[PDB]
Amino acid sequence: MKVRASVKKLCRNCKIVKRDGVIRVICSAEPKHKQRQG
Amino acid sequence: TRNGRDSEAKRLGVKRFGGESVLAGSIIVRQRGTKFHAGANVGCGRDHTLFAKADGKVKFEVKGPKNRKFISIEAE
Amino acid sequence: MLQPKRTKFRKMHKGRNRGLAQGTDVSFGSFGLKAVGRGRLTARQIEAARRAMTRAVKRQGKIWIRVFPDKPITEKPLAVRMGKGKGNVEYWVALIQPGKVLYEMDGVPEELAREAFKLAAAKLPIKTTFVTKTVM
Amino acid sequence: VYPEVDDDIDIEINPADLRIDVYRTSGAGGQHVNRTESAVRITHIPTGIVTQCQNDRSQHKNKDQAMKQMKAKLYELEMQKKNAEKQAMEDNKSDI
Amino acid sequence: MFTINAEVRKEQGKGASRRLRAANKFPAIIYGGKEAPLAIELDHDKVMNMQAKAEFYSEVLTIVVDGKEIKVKAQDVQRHPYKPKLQHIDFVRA
RNA sequence: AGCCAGGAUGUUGGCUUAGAAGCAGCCAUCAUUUAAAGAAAGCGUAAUAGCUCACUGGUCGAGUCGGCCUGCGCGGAAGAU
RNA sequence: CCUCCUAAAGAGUAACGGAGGAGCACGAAGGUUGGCUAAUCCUGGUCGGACAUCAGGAGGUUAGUGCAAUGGCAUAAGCCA
RNA sequence: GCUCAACGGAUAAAAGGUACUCCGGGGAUAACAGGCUGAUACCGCCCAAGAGUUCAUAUCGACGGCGGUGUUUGGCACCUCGAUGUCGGCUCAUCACAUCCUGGGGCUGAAGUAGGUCCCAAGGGUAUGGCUGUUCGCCAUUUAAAGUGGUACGCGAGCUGG
Ligand SMILES: [Mg+2]
Ligand SMILES: [Mg+2]
Ligand SMILES: [Mg+2]
Ligand SMILES: [Mg+2]
Ligand SMILES: [Mg+2]
Ligand SMILES: [Mg+2]
Ligand SMILES: [Mg+2]
Ligand SMILES: [Mg+2]
Ligand SMILES: [Mg+2]
Ligand SMILES: [Mg+2]
Ligand SMILES: [Mg+2]
Ligand SMILES: [Mg+2]
Ligand SMILES: [Mg+2]
Ligand SMILES: [Mg+2]
Ligand SMILES: [Mg+2]
Ligand SMILES: [Mg+2]
Ligand SMILES: [Mg+2]
Ligand SMILES: [Mg+2]
Ligand SMILES: [Mg+2]
Ligand SMILES: [Mg+2]
Ligand SMILES: [Mg+2]
Ligand SMILES: [Mg+2]
Ligand SMILES: [Mg+2]
Ligand SMILES: [Mg+2]
Ligand SMILES: [Mg+2]
Ligand SMILES: [Mg+2]
Ligand SMILES: [Mg+2]
Ligand SMILES: [Mg+2]
Ligand SMILES: [Zn+2]
Repeated sequence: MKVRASVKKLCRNCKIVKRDGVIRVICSAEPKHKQRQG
Repeated sequence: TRNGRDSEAKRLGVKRFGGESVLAGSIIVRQRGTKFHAGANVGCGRDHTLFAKADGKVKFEVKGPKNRKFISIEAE
Repeated sequence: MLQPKRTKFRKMHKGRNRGLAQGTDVSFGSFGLKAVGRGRLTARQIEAARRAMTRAVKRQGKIWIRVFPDKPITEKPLAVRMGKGKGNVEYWVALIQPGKVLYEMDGVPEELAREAFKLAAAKLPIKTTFVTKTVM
Repeated sequence: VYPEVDDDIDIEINPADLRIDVYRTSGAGGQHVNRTESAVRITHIPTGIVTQCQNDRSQHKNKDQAMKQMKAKLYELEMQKKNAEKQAMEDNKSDI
Repeated sequence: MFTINAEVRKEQGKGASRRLRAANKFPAIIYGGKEAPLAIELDHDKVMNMQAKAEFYSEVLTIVVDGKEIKVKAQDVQRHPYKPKLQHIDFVRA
């Protein structure tokens, strides 16, 4: 979990989703890629 | 610092403006160069101070090939 | 790091930075990075931006730096009281008004140029925008 | 016969490799001195060298001086290491 | 080729111009030949799209104002400093 | 947008490298069988192999894509009785 | 004490604000009459060369002002008699 | 006839020390603490050149950019000069969380053990000595850990006075 101010799609498999009013990158392929805005 | 100095202000500039009726001898312009040139009935001082040589109204004008400001006095 | 070779005067008044810019259009290049924001780019900042963009463009196509840091900014040394003359010149700025084309670029594809400009932009303090060559 | 080696530039140490401590002075002497933390201890994290400075009233000035001292020490260390290696080499040469 | 619709400007000046700009219109002028200058307003959005094309500046345009087809060429365009916008256009009767 | 299929040939392009076979780079970036297939976008390998992708064929049967302009919001946002 | 800027287009206007000068000189460097027009560059020319002195052109005051800076100055306030 | 140049020129004619001091005043004006501020400091974040065999973003992150805190060095001189006692130690603490331990979790360049890093978490806990007036620090030996800060750099009408 990379908590950042800027969250970005790092690959094709990265998807940006909003969960309970928090922007999140979740990725099916790469576990490293998953992010959270904080 | 090497900077704190400046000279006393010399209170120059146009003293009597266009249309202003003056007595003879009245200073019209205090100036450094001949920023204004002495026209009709205006004398130029030693420090280029323009003064009326006759009673009447100040008349600024642009005259001549060099397009210079001439101050004349027109009699009333 | 850009700086005037010679100067008429070693220090300078603060001044104000109000108004719109004059170098508004893409003149030389094909694409430009136009400043949207008001502020002041230091020499350092400008250089950084240039470095960012050149690398991005991989030494292919020309870059112009339309801005120049011609204004010296003084800083008083630390732990020094408020009197005793003006501080020493530390760095040089270009004062930036909205509308300022900061950088210009040609000999590049458009997308790549855009990318380069974006890269540059993060180095600069002001909010900026990509612009293009306009006929008239 | 020895080759003309390129004289490498003495590299600037990073603030990441450095610990900067600030603290009160010894003996001091006054009210403002008891409060103020002017003294500077710079420490190199990879090597373990320390430089102290408390000559100046200004903390910044002290730090600058301390920084310089640290740099000098680093240079000296580099020189020493160079010398040691050199010494090994000749010792080996002497062996012949 | 390009047919633009215009209205004759009632009020001229700075404030008026600003108001026009606010209301998604923009001031323009037709001038040239023996005929007097004609100040017009133009709907901004429509004109911006037209001006995106390079053919806009090259070709003869037709400005229709008060049911009168005036054949013109774009002479100079003022743009907003930092926005994709038009402050003003000068037109020359061709 | 899913889904099913192909996703080749000269060829592993040479070089320089310990090896380099789309993927260490350096460089050229062609043509072929053509429905389409980059001297290759990512994963992968000692390197090959292998796994994806681009583009394309089939199914399916109505809107869809991503820029611009602006209005209002979200995160960015930690302190001591 | 003088000049400029700060100084907000009359005057004036502060700071341990930013820049520079003066504590004189000259019996001509003053008065007047008469006359004259600069810097720099190119080309040619004994010694003579980037640079003396002589021509001619371009040039147009970029020069000059007994000295700081500013304002002036061909009607020259500049240069000769 | 005056570098009366401290140039409206106090005399013709004049350096200093005072911690042995004294009086009159001033928070008009300094040292402490408070306040405003935040350059500096500390703590974040944005961009990503690169390092990381390969691979920017496991972990680092250059050139630059944007913040927060009030937290160091400062700036200011608003509070106090008809007194607001100063570092440290002791005795008592109390709050913050930017968490040192213990608890929960993500990613890992996470096999395991042990780590690294980030998120959540302030319930409780969080060393004895040697040296130095010390804070700090270095060292010795522990410890699950020996947190970082605020509190007039907490606390002298509670002690000490190095
Ligand atoms: Mg301007
Ligand atoms: Mg108005
Ligand atoms: Mg917000
Ligand atoms: Mg004035
Ligand atoms: Mg005024
Ligand atoms: Mg004469
Ligand atoms: Mg004369
Ligand atoms: Mg006096
Ligand atoms: Mg006096
Ligand atoms: Mg004493
Ligand atoms: Mg007393
Ligand atoms: Mg204080
Ligand atoms: Mg108080
Ligand atoms: Mg604040
Ligand atoms: Mg950095
Ligand atoms: Mg006060
Ligand atoms: Mg005051
Ligand atoms: Mg007091
Ligand atoms: Mg009292
Ligand atoms: Mg927390
Ligand atoms: Mg963990
Ligand atoms: Mg409970
Ligand atoms: Mg003992
Ligand atoms: Mg205390
Ligand atoms: Mg005490
Ligand atoms: Mg007592
Ligand atoms: Mg009390
Ligand atoms: Mg004692
Ligand atoms: Zn991903």
